[PDB]
Amino acid sequence: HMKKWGDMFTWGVSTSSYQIEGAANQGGRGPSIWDTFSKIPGAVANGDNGDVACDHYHRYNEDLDLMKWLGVGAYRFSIAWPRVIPSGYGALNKEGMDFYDRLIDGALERGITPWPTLYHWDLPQSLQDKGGWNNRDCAYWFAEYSQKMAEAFSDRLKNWITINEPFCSAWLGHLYGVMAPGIKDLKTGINASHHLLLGHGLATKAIREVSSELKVGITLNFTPAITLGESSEDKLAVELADGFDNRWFGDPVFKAKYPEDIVKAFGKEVPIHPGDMEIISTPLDYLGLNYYFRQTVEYDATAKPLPYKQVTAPNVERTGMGWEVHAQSFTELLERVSKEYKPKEIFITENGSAWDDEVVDGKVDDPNRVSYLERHLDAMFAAKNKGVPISGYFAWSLIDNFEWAYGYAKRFGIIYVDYQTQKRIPKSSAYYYQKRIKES
Amino acid sequence: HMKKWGDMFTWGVSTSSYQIEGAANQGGRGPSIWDTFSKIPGAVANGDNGDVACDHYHRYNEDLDLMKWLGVGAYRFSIAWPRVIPSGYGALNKEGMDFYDRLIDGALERGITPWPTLYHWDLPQSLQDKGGWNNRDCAYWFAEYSQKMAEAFSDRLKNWITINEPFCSAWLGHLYGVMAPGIKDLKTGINASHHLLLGHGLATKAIREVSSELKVGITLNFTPAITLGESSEDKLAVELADGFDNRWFGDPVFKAKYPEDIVKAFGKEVPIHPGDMEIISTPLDYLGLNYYFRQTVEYDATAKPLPYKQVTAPNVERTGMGWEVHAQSFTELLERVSKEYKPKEIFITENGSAWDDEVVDGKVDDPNRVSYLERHLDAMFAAKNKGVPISGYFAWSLIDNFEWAYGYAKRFGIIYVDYQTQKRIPKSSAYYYQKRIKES
Amino acid sequence: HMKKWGDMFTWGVSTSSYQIEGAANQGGRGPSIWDTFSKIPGAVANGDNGDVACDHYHRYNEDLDLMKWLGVGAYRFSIAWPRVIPSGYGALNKEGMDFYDRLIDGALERGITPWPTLYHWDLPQSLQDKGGWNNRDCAYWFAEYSQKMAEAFSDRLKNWITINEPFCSAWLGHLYGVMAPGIKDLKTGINASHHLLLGHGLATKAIREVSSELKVGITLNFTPAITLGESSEDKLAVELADGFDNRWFGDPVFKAKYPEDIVKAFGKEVPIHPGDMEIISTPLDYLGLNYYFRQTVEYDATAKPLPYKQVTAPNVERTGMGWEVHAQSFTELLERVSKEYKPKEIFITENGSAWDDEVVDGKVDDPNRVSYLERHLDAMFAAKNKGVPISGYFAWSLIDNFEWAYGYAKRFGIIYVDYQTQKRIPKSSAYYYQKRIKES
Ligand SMILES: OC[C@H]1NC[C@H](O)[C@@H](O)[C@@H]1O
Ligand SMILES: OC[C@H]1NC[C@H](O)[C@@H](O)[C@@H]1O
Ligand SMILES: OC[C@H]1NC[C@H](O)[C@@H](O)[C@@H]1O
Repeated sequence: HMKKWGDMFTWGVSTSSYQIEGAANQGGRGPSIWDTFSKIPGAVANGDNGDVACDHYHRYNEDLDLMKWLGVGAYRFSIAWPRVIPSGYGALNKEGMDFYDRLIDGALERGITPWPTLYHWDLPQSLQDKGGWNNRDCAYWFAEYSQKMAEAFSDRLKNWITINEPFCSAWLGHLYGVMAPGIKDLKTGINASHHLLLGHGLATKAIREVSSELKVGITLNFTPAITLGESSEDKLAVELADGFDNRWFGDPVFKAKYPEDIVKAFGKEVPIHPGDMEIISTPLDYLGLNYYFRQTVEYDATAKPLPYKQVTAPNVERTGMGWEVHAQSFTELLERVSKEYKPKEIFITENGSAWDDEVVDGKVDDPNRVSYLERHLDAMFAAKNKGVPISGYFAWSLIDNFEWAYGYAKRFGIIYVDYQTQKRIPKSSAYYYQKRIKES
Repeated sequence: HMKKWGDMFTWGVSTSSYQIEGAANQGGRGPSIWDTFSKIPGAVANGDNGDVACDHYHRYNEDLDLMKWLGVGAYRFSIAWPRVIPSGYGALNKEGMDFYDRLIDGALERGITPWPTLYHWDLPQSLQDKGGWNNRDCAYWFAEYSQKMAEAFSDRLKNWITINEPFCSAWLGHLYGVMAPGIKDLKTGINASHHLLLGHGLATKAIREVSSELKVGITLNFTPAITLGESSEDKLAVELADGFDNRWFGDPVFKAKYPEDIVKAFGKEVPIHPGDMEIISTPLDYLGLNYYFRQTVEYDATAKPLPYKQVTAPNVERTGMGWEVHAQSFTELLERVSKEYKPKEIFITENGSAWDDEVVDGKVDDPNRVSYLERHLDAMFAAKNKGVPISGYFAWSLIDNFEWAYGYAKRFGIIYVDYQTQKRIPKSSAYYYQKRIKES
Repeated sequence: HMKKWGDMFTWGVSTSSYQIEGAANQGGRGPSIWDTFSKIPGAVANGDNGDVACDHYHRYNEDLDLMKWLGVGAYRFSIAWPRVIPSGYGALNKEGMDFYDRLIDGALERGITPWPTLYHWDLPQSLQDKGGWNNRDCAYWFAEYSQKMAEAFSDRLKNWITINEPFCSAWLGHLYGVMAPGIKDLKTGINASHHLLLGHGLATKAIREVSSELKVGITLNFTPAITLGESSEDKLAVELADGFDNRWFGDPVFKAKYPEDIVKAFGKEVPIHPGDMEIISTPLDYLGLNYYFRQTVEYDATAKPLPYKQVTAPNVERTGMGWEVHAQSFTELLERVSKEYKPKEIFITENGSAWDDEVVDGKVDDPNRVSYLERHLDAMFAAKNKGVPISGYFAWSLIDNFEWAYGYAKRFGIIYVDYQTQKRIPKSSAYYYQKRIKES
């Protein structure tokens, strides 16, 4: 499983539209559910929103220059659906499409392959007003949007990702209400999860109809579950958390079914129509895998919707998010996914870490982020050397940005953003990543 | 046979002088046999000629910049003998030599290693008027020209190629008359083949006399032969086609003899003088291998000079040239050459494909050329992983150019040339090649 | 030993402060022992000195541009102790610190990792006036200087080297008197060797106290010894020369003891205080290995301090220094060092060769330097493929420079320096090294 001649590996960085673009009410853009959600008192730390963010809508040439300087071969970005179709379905916003044309063409001029993500959580509010992902029609609206983007951009862009982290859009957005649109209802979360996955499948078929050379995948985040206890009920807690976070989304895509143990525990029906599971399980060219941390759980008969709770394990390394740092879990997750779901290949579409950064003498020295990055790259390559088909790695993120309900206080960039001036300052982790790209 | 530490691989692009330079009657250049041949009604499609071509004589800085942008480490180009010695033998044209000085120095400033080919078919007409390659003296004229080029440029240029594709210069130029100088006579083709190969050997010795650190090879195109029939006579047809196309030129270089079955079938004498076969078979640092397609043949008792004919096999993928696409033959050819001729190392000095390209919105999306390139690189690395010493790959061609008797209608570039404006437009295949160079 | 996914390799070039900087009495710099030594007639060939050298203090941006052009990932340089602390201990010289800040920041802007060496022989004369390395306090002065440099620069610089080639500073500087400070006394050489090594250990501990992520090593030159004789006394000569050159410095660092056979043969006491050997042998992240040549010796009962003499072996290839070229010794040395001393990893911090160069038509063609470089890189990778953990290679040197007692007459650069104009001219070896960096 050692390197052989001709083998390739792609190095990238990742962002998303609402987190960096700004220009939220400029260039014809319509509001997203995160514009609305960010206006709710208490929804986002410090009352932050994405109105300006990193002003990447105006500063994209600088950010593209930083990518070329890093030496990445690829740039994972998302298209803001409400920027290009403000009404969700209907007329294209030519000014919005022109922005992505300039972004794409600028990347290609610099030798960077853009990897578009079609849905990274910024659903048009116009479609939320019709029920959003609770409405089955939203899967079809998404597929039509996806087709239009492929028709516009696939002459240049050959590697597509449909949706990003349906776990967050479905469960965090519709069951726990801590992400847009902020709904708290199990049935709604179930419906949303099915329509996100159906949208993925319909969009995949729509993209392939544009051209047979195009590649398509989905990005799923996986959160491996462990328990500190030995009781059978604590082992059940691990099984339930794994089903809720991981198998609920992986099983439809790769096995054409929902995990029966979770379906039974929910006691609700997934709104599956004829043809849905064939569409959701349509073959993919790759899995986009997001990994950051493992969760520690224990049984809790009182917890809902499933009888387990999170545990904060003692004496473990944690990031500024409070997330456990455990790179060995990354290796084991990659091996598990390859055996369980057998994706043709895997791209790490996100991995990274957030820490308290300080600017000293105009510079940012972030050794904790360097250490996380080094150890997780090592863990990834450990899996690749065992035969897991990992074809590339995208660092989350190129720049500090709007970290959803945490706002701007949580910095994931390898490049620092001073939001007072929009100055970009490469951190120590940027120089480390630059070296790794060149010298591997 | 996997990668080991220290192993190297060279990525390049290839062109030739008459096909790109233009400035055919500028800078003191004298006419070549292709200037003459292109003036004959019916000799070249659409009446095309190389008077202007890609105007690389003036635009070489842009083309070198495109090479740096692609990331190639090497540039295979040819020196126009009639630009540097218009009378074929005698005085150097200082203006022509200064052009190659500027080209070479510009490549080196950009980190690109130029690989000069001394003869890529543009014999000075002054020498054709004395018999060209039919005249034994032409081997010596070529060797003197080669010595002068090494004396001028080998302070910088360490890797030389003498001649390119003697199959074309000898048989297509002097037996079939479809390439310059347009002669149609078997004995003349035999004489030309021997004097091309003798010129190669004399030039190799002359270059090594300039400096012992210099490396020298020859570029041969090989066209593997198959048959769809099972008869013994169709198997004989394969042997005859292989002998005519491949062994006629490979056997003198690597085995110091002409293939006896073809000599006997011709019924003519090769004009071999004392010392010739030792000179032709002088040890080489590498073979430059050109590969594009395999030929399908069958026996034909009426055919001349040998009793076989070409067959257009049914239901196979073909390029815009009508050439079969069969990358597995590339792997098998590389393995066979390594066993049969055992060159110290192999450089793919040409491989590529031509398709009808369309400019849409100022861009050129050429998925069929991308696919050919991907599959032939895969096939080449398959041979390298079996132990074949392939040390580099040069894509034919950087830019669309004058495709000999096909004229400009046949486009081999990974960069499109709009001949009305001389604009260069990178095709999808350019972005693919750029990625492969970086990420392998 | 199987190249695997994730393995890295660092390509660099090396210089040192006194050899390139110039500006010896500018920018607040205080004199070093080499400023003083170079003023003594007969100490340096042609009366050369480092007053101007390559004027890199003023031309560093040009030199950094040349490094970026070569494509190196790393730049090994030394900090001039008397430029940053002119009195050796005490006040920092802000102008000197600012120079290294600009150098470091310029390298990082270009994607180059600076590798600082803290002591490359330019001891402040103010400290020599107090006994220099003969004075135990010099080990502590060095450690305090090292701590201040890490405090200033380790926000950016993570890989440190303490001292370079104590063989030269101790034996050539204090026993043979052919390098600064020009002393000729065995006991002084022994004292100096101990305080250099103690300084290394104290500085390593001081650097690690600044930040636990910092890496530290030492650079040792090793000169493998052979004999042409078969007698038992000539085999003893090999053991003595190996002990004098190599084990005297390697054994303290990696085995916490001085080689007992050499201690006995000297018959002198090393000024070891309790605790010193634990300090000297403090664990290192890597060994910086310098290799240029092997020595041939024979027994000589009359020789001092040890009964052997150098032999000039007949009929071997030699550089312009008179040094034997024998790349196989490099492979065997790397294997031996890894087996006997087991450094966690090895960086080749210096290897290279000097030849008489000639400028012809504004260019420098140096095939003998190319050949040495090619063969020693091959020999290094042979050791890596046997499992030796060689993580990078730094060519000595980026530019021609002041070759100590040989002056400017001995040119080690892959880039030529015309000292009349300070023009930099890349040699053939620069283009070769550029290719190796890209294509390996
Ligand atoms: O939480 C960090 C990172 N993980 C997942 C999301 O895709 C991304 O937008 C977010 O910023
Ligand atoms: O036919 C394509 C290509 N192959 C052979 C020749 O070397 C080159 O000049 C030509 O353009
Ligand atoms: O002698 C060549 C080279 N060897 C070792 C020294 O570190 C360096 O300064 C010197 O120039």
